[PDB]
Amino acid sequence: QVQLQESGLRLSCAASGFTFSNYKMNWVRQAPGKGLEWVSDISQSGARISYTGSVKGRFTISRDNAKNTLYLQMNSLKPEDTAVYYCARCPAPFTRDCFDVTSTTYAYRGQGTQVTV
Amino acid sequence: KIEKQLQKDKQVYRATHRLLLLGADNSGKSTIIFETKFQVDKVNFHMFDVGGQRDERRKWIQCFNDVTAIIFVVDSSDYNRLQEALNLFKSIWNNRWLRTISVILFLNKQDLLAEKVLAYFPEFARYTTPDPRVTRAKYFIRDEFLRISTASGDGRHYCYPHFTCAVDTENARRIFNDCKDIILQMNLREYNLV
Amino acid sequence: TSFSILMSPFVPSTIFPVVKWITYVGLGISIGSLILCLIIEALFWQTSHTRRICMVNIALSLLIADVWFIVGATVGVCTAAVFFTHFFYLSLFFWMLMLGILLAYRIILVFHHMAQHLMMAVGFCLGYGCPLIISVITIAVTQYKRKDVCWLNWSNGSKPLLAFVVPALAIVAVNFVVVLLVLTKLWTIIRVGKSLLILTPLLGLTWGFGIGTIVDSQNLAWHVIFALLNAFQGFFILCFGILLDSKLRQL
Amino acid sequence: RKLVEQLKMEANIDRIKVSKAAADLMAYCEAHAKEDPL
Amino acid sequence: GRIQMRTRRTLRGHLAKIYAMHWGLLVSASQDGKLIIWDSYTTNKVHAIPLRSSWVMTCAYAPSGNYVACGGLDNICSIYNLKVRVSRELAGHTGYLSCCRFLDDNQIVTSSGDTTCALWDIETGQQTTTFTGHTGDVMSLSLAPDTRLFVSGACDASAKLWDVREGMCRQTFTGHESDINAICFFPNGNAFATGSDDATCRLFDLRADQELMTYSHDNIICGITSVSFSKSGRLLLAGYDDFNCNVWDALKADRAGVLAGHDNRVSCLGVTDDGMAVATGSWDSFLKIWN
Ligand SMILES: CCCCCCCCCCCCCC(=O)OC[C@@H](O)COP(=O)(O)OCC[N+](C)(C)C
Repeated sequence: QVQLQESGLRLSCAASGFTFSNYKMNWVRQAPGKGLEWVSDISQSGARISYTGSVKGRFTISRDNAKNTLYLQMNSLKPEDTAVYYCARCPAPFTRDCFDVTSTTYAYRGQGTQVTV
Repeated sequence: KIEKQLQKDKQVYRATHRLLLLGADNSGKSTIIFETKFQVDKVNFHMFDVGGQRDERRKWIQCFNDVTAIIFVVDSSDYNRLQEALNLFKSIWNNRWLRTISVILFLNKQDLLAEKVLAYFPEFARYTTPDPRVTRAKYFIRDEFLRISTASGDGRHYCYPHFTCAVDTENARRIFNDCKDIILQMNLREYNLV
Repeated sequence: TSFSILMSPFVPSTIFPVVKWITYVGLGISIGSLILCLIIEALFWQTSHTRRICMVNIALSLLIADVWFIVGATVGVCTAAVFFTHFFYLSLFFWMLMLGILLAYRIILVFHHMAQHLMMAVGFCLGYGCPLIISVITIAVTQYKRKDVCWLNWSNGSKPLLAFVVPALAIVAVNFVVVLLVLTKLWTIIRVGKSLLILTPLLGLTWGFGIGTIVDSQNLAWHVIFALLNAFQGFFILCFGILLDSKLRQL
Repeated sequence: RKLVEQLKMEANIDRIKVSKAAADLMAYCEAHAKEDPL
Repeated sequence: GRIQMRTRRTLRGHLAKIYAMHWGLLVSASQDGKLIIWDSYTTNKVHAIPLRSSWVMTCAYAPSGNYVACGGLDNICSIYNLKVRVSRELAGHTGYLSCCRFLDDNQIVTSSGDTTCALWDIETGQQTTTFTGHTGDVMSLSLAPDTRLFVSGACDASAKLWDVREGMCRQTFTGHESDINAICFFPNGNAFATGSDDATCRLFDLRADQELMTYSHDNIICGITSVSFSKSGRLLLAGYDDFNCNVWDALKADRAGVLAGHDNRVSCLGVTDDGMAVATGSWDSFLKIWN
């Protein structure tokens, strides 16, 4: 039963039912009234990190594999950042591609945080 | 004598060089499952525009690996979608099955981009061009795609960028030339010359 | 027992041992190397199929050619050895031409795929039957060999060595043309060197140096470099094709 | 609401302990092992 | 012990890669378009049916053996008669067809990418029932031996056990971590093993509703594309990616051999109904038959 929780600024994500280290992780925001957007990614080792262009260098993503948790550190939030933030998983282990991270009806993401400044 | 018919089947199959079409909904896919067979220079291409399937593409993209080349049409005026398009390109470049096949990139709606720029990415500030503003934006988007194109897996396959308006009719010649170049590169690869 | 006799009758004896020993060692190690080439290429296995059959056929032709040249030179059995050497060298040269023309047609006429059966039929025909025709017609015409050398002569056999030289020079010329075309379509300073390095032994452009052996036969430098290159061609094939192939080196 | 009905209907199912399941699977496999060409 | 199966036969008539197959003769579906009904013992191509749609994804052989179904990204399940023109074109889906099987000579169940499994009928081409629930799109199903139940594997970490007559689900098993793309029932009809993208065949039990065994080995990190039990079910032939197939001891969860010899990915790993030999597809356009 792959189930991902959600809490939370410092957004927190707890994953259970699978090995956290193998799968790449993403933060993707559904803005209110339009399609999804991808916010940032972090790989297994944490060496490769990338963020959308809008939030380049403003946010900060980090994962604790020992605790099996993921964290996004949002600093200096703008009112355009209000959205529902989801903690999506790459759909396969040991791969450099996540095909359907932003799909409307994706299966390996579950969360809700109506962030409003 | 089923083998006799299968020989002609082999001739027909090898005669037709397949393709694939991929892009966003708003991107000008039509101007460039739907099958549209067309012939240029006495060689027949049989492309495909898959539209009936759901948005999850980790399931049926894997069975488009024998394609000669994937056409990737990208909106180049909708900035909000552009990043998403780039991510799609990443998932096509890094796949364990589509690693061999090249990609022919079209940056649609150049006239719309010119109109918009004449009237998201912070790297644009520290960027220089490889009237000035529009060409700067065009080549910036092209380089943004080519950076990920040449980041990894350069030897196995290479990307061919192209700028296409919404009114031009030279797309067939462009794809014909790109397919010829791709087939030449495979033939050289099998000979170990490259 | 020099190797420069294969393109001229002169072969001056100013330096016997160097040219006679470089030829022998090159031939011996080139038969050994080609045996190794057949061994490794066995069980390894369209463009790939056509290239592979061309490679095994040209390797076999070279193997038999130097073997028969050795047994002819060391020793009317050698009268038949002359025929066998002529036929097999011409078969190898026509396989070389076939590989060159196939490469040219595959680089120039993409989208034009010919039938496989017709492809191998044309290749086997042009690689074997025409050398057989040349051997039978020339031996019928002149019956031949040299007075004290078991190879076709010049004075009584000018037509034999002309019939060995003209197709050899024509084949080397067309191979040079298609190699130049391939380099043009491939030219990137190390890739061009890699392509020339892998293509020159397999297409045998080195035999073009035999030009000098029939023009400037007085000089011995051309004789020795000719003997060296065309005696070590087998070693060159086994080395330059395989180590350069990173895929097969790993495999 | 459909998911709630789904879990509600799926939960009320009688089940046998895993030991009995493994035991009967082993018995079936042993009985039918004589006709396994592989 | 250790199983040393070797290539009994090799069928090499296809123009391009094959996507599926099914035993009775032996049908096989290609990418070029041909749907060839191979002969297993003599290797003669008994039939070479061209297809309107080149993109195939599956193929079926009805137990009566008179019909053959096939469908792909065209969304249309074309059913052909073999007694050789198309008999019907079942068309009600909104996604690519991934697997279709025949209950009898009158109806067929299809598993599309529309996150639904349809229960078609051949007489009029109407969905008698439409099983739905799986959030992700189905990739493979397998009818029970009694044919009164059939299980389906979604692209979510889930599988379901729909009942054909009732038209409603019965159980759900979500012990996996990634997509499911292969299922085959235990021959008795009380358990089933599901290969997955995470490279772990797991065996669920219907009576207990739990994963009895997990065929996980740390060495192998490549996903599964097909599974199949033998006649007695002791063996579990799982067709991995990375150009190989592995046979597991179904009860001991211990390795027992390897089948290798493919130059490209495996895409279907069925076995004979009588269990006298096994087949294997390939993306190299080379069907093989081991024994
Ligand atoms: C592996 C063995 C089979 C390989 C087949 C390679 C040949 C493919 C078919 C080409 C047929 C060309 C005619 C022929 O058999 O060769 C005659 C040659 O001596 C010269 O012919 P050309 O007129 O130069 O033919 C080549 C013309 N190109 C350069 C325009 C292709």
